[PDB]
Amino acid sequence: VTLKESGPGILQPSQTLSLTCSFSGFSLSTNGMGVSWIRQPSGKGLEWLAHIYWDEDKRYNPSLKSRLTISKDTSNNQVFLKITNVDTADTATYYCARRRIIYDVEDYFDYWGQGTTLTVSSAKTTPPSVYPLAPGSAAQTNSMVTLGCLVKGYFPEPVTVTWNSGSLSSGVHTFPAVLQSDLYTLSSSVTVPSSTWPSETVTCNVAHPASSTKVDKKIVPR
Amino acid sequence: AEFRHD
Amino acid sequence: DVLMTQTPLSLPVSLGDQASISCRSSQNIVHSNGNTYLEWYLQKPGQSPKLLIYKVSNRFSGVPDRFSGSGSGTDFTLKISRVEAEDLGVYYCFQGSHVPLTFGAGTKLELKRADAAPTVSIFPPSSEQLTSGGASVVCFLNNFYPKDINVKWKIDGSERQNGVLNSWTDQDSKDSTYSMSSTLTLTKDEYERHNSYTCEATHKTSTSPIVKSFNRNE
Repeated sequence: VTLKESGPGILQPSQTLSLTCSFSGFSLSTNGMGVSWIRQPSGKGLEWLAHIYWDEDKRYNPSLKSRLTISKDTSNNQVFLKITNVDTADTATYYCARRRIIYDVEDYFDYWGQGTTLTVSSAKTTPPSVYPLAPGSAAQTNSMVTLGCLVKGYFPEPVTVTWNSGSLSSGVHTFPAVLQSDLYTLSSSVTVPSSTWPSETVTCNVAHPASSTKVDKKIVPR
Repeated sequence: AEFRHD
Repeated sequence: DVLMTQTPLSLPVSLGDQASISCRSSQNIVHSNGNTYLEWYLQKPGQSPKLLIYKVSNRFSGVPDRFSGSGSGTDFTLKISRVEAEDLGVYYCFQGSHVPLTFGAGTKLELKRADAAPTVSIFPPSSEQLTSGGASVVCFLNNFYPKDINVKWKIDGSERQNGVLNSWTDQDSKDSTYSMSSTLTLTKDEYERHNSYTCEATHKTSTSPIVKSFNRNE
């Protein structure tokens, strides 16, 4: 038994989301059977959305019941969810889980999809600004040295930061991205012996798939 | 109301 | 709307400890057919949730009896005796008797570890960013335990509330530490109106706040 959500990641405020859940291992014509949809914002809780039964009965989260429509394709093992007039609030990962009833010993969400992702935003595709962070204008050396790199204002996600093209992989912290308005921003720290730098050059390599950009920044001193 | 269970 | 409120919200445990998790509903959740649909789910990073307990005290087939769930009416507990690394993750309790169906905000089962001070680095704005309008001051606080920390930004001695942007890493699987970056984003103009910038960190590993500073004209 498996489920797989598909659909458009990224819509703009007010557009219509149509989500598909392809399942297998069960059949929606089986007495008691049903699927529902559950979505979860980044670093947040699960919110249940709507549920559809084998006898075509339906049930909606009442605080949204209106912008929601749930439907099945019994023959083709599929379940669809439509959300009209979306907004940034609908930004989340959407799962479909199975849940059968009648018999209370099967009545739960045993199987979930891998989850698909939606971002609702009206920001336009935007490439990062990359800034090399070299240490205090004139500091005390040293033992260890920590270099940094700031990736500012871009959309959508993700970017990928590597240090010296992937060679330097240890001593690296790359922090989750956060929103400054419309635009995401993240940073990476890296740490190395003060014998290995500046004598040997370290470089920050941001790559932004969506906007088709690649950017290198060498961390020169001062 | 309650969620339908049967 | 039944509100499920879980406790604690974070729970540091040593591998092989016991761990409890309380979950209380905003109102009675015994369906009219007599069944109490209380369920526990566990979610690991990047996974979907997966079912541990259903009907309050029933283990779902495939779940080690070192997991057990108790409760009645409006008050429920999950107990894990002898915690395992594969049990680390986020725990949600759920009620399925009332519409809408609802889960808790979830509890983070994390690893306990000897305390450790952060390694703090402050970074002046790059002439790059300055040339082009803005001045962000970055601060990294790296590899500390416990997870709980507080950062203050200080310009010329004065606390600075607005324009701070924080991001914390999730717990490290190798060294069990946490890290975070804090970023003060200014206008070049504003930035030039002051000289000294301080990055301040209070953390249980010290009575005296850890401080990293620099002067703008040096």
